[PDB]
Amino acid sequence: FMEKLKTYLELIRVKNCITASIGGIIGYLISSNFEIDILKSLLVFFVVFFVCAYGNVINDIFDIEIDRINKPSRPLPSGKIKLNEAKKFSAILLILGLVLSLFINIYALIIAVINALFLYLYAKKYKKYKPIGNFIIGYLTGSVFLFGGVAGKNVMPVVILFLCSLLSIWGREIVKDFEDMEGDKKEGVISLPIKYGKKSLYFATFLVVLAVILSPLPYILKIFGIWYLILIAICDILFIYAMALLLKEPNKETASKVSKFLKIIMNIVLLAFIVGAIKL
Ligand SMILES: CCCCCCCC/C=C/CCCCCCCCOC(=O)[C@H](O)CO
Ligand SMILES: CCCCCCCC/C=C\CCCCCCCCOC(=O)[C@H](O)CO
Ligand SMILES: CCCCCCCC/C=C\CCCCCCCCOC(=O)[C@H](O)CO
Ligand code: DMA
Ligand code: DMA
Ligand SMILES: [Mg+2]
Repeated sequence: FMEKLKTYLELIRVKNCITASIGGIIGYLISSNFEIDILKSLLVFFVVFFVCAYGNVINDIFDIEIDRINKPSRPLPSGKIKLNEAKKFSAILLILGLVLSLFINIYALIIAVINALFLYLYAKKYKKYKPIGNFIIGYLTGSVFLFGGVAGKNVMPVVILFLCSLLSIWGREIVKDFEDMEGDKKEGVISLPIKYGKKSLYFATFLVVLAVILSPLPYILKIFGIWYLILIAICDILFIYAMALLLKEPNKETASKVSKFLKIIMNIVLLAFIVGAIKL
């Protein structure tokens, strides 16, 4: 049972879940202004943990045949865990997450249910269909924060963080798809750069631009101060510059570089929200 527990932790991808759970705490810290309550923290950490665990397991169930070719070392294609054992496990992880979220509030259950439907549908069909998949990737990453946010007293700064993450991650996903265009085409993957070419990069720019318009709101609404405003300013200008370069040079090389830059900037924006939250 020492080896079996290691196999079940490999199936859920325990590192990815803890990463998502920390994201959920981050959101709760901002919302409560670091005035953290241990009982609410334990609910937030584990609801995100089990909803994330369910998603990773449901992903492996629908990918058992695909994984048999690419990376057969995974728990399901290697035969370490039976398909039925995985299906019963994902059901248990799901009930745990949903029942636990009832003890937070109505908003937490709504996010829990919406995440659960998106995770199942993404694993089932929207992983291959990027126009909807790119939205899902954006929404789910942002929802992690919003989940911790709805548990705290001031959700407004976490609402802006969720909206900005969704828009910028969705945009960056189309940018990644423009770089992976040649590979995706010879795999039966439908994406905006495959259907529209360079035109899609204007929609990726639009999503980044809309995120930039919403970014000074915690300052304007008198929630966050000067350090947020300065960190956001550098990042907003760098975002508009990054997309401007890609629109001027719409190639695989530039798309690859802009994709790396946007990930760094997104991490500084997260730091700016944490820094802004330190109001004590
Ligand atoms: C990351 C790069 C950006 C550069 C950082 C810019 C931040 C500037 C912040 C200004 C506020 C000053 C806080 C320091 C108070 C310490 C002296 C207070 O005196 C003391 O040490 C007392 O004994 C404490 O009780
Ligand atoms: C591989 C080393 C890991 C050891 C973990 C350290 C434990 C420290 C804290 C308490 C353990 C959790 C509570 C016990 C749950 C089930 C006990 C019921 O007992 C058992 O699980 C059976 O005795 C197993 O045969
Ligand atoms: C590859 C992506 C990495 C970029 C991320 C930028 C982080 C933005 C946050 C603020 C940095 C604080 C400024 C202090 C550095 C000194 C300026 C020295 O800098 C300058 O004046 C010239 O830029 C030097 O060439
Ligand atoms: C960030 C994101 C899009 C979450 C979906 O989880 P997944 O099951 O697709 O993730 P992974 O491929 O890491 O198992
Ligand atoms: C404001 C903002 C975009 C938040 C941070 O996102 P992240 O660090 O989770 O981004 P990713 O992991 O998708 O690069
Ligand atoms: Mg991502």
